[PDB]
Amino acid sequence: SLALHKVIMVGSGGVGKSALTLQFMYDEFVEDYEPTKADSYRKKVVLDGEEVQIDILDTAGQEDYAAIRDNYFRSGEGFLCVFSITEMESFAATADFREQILRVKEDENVPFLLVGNKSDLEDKRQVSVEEAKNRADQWNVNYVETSAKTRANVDKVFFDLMREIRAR
Ligand SMILES: Nc1nc2c(ncn2[C@@H]2O[C@H](COP(=O)(O)OP(=O)(O)O)[C@@H](O)[C@H]2O)c(=O)[nH]1
Ligand SMILES: [Mg+2]
Repeated sequence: SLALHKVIMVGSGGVGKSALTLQFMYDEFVEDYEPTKADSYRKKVVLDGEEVQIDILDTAGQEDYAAIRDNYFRSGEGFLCVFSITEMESFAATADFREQILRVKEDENVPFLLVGNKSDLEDKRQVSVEEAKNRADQWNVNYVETSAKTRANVDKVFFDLMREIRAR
């Protein structure tokens, strides 16, 4: 039987959670994907020679019922905490999600990657690579910049996260 890995996408609105999920899943950039939809996706992928299945839960703010949210988080094995390099407030918001995840999983070593998305909009960058890295260092997690549009580092973030999961 193939090993199953559960990944959870978290972050504020419009940072690219759905766009990253769909690029990785179906290899296509889907613009204006319905913002209030939360859904799960699964498929087989090859990680370092081994065939495994990845399950991705794409969350949305609309679903704010505590019991439901906490259940989704407790079921996740790794998290991609996404923000938009073009929105300073989304970067600041990452602290909020980090707090909720730590509250529910009580594990400061839980597989977690800080993801700065929309790297293709460099000319609108409001968050420098320096400040993002400093924060990542403080939480002892790695930082990766992606673009759901050009697909830069998209496979890398999911793959790197699965590797951390594989080691815990
Ligand atoms: N240029 C650019 N736009 C992006 C990127 N990722 C998402 N977007 C756009 O940002 C908007 C919000 O994306 P969405 O995936 O719905 O964000 P979510 O609310 O986090 O699920 C959509 O209009 C996307 O087409 C990216 O990497 N580059
Ligand atoms: Mg979405």
